[PDB]
Amino acid sequence: TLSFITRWRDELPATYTTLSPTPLNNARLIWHNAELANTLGIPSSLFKAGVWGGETLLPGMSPLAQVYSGHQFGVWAGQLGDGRGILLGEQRLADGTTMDWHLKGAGLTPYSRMGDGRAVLRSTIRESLASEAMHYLGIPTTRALSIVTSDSPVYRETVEPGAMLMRVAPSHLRFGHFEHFYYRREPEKVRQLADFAIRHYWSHLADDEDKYRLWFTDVVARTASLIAQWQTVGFAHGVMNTDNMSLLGLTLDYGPFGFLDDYEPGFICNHSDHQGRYSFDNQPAVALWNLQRLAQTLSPFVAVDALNEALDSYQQVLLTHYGQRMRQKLGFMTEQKEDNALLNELFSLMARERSDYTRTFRMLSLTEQHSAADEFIDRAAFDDWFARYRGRLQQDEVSDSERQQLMQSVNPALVLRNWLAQRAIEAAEKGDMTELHRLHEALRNPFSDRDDDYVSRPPD
Ligand SMILES: Nc1ncnc2c1ncn2[C@@H]1O[C@H](COP(=O)(O)O)[C@@H](O)[C@H]1O
Ligand SMILES: [Mg+2]
Ligand SMILES: [Mg+2]
Repeated sequence: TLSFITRWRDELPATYTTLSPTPLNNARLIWHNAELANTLGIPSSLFKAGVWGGETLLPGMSPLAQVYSGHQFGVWAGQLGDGRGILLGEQRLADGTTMDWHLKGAGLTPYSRMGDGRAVLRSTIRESLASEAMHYLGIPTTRALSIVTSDSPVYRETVEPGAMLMRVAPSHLRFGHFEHFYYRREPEKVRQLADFAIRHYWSHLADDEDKYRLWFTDVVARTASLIAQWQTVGFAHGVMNTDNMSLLGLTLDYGPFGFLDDYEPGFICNHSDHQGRYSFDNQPAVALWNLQRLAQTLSPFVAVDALNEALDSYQQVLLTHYGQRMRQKLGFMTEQKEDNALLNELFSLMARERSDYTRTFRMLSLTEQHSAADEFIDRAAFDDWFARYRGRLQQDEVSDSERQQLMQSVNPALVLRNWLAQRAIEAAEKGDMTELHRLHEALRNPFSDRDDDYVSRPPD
């Protein structure tokens, strides 16, 4: 009843190795995304480890591990690849889409290098939670379909349970795919990848008419738009290597990510990021550097000037998405020239007071235009800003009522803070999945107001 195709396998030879998953010991399904499975047409009976732990294949699957390369922390790292995941197959849906089924943690691969080919329970739970949270925030992302755990030992800093995440995504094409064949001096493979991407994901681009220029221009636009969205909700990726940049502009590879709590422009959650290369505030600059590295691979067949003209549009596109989203976050229904100084004043104020990001904007969503109605060390400086802020809201013509309603639709009540995920991971390891299911449910309504500790500070 499910339709899989062998598109990547048939059309992109020599980009992969065919292999099957390596099952874990006593693997069992612990969580599956019931909403997504209905969207995908998956029979519910399939969840009663099977395919979710790589122990069986569904008809039409032809599993393979893709090769790719990357710049890691700004330095060429050579060949990477699907070192601990398997593309099981590509599913065609009724709307004409294809969805990759990628099993993360499926075992050793020719691209595992010196790693064990496994994932652990805590990292797969964090990835599932964050990817689902990002989707309900309206931010392009890979999706999480299932998690299996096992009694198989996997060693990181402690001994942990081996686990697998079934990831689904429209594509796993990364900037690092193009780099891989460019620095192998195989410029025709690079063009083949670009042609494959345009044929399946940009099919309105009529063949040859400025094909690659308009395509790359749009690739720049989607990555600028993704970063703008991260910035407004306080998402720090942590590992923006070129092999983790989705060509389509989806959030990809959830490792040492972090949703901002205290507002900290130079916030770093990657423990190995010594220089803060992937600090929250460098994400705009880093994404542009990643696009420049992609632009280098395309120069064999795209005029180097049209490449730089696409790269020059990055800042305006990022600024437009960012500015429009923040103005909704600030309740600015029109556009006054007081708006930039007002925001810059708030952020510099928020950074000196270490205000909680999500809470600051959610509380600001209760603002009444004519009312001046204590989380700051310098209340005098807030009332001064809050007054000049409120005077600008008066110009907006619009009511108190549904200015607050617009703000509550763009300022989340709940985000996935590190301590919420950790609580679900702890209970999960003890064999209690209630907190993991509870947290998943809450994250499907990030803009609803809450009674419980899902909107609170980390206890500390
Ligand atoms: N436990 C593991 N075993 C084998 N390969 C891994 C493991 N963890 C990560 N890798 C691979 O190492 C690379 C790290 O990429 P990054 O996400 O940029 O840090 C990717 O190619 C991964 O597939
Ligand atoms: Mg990765
Ligand atoms: Mg990773």
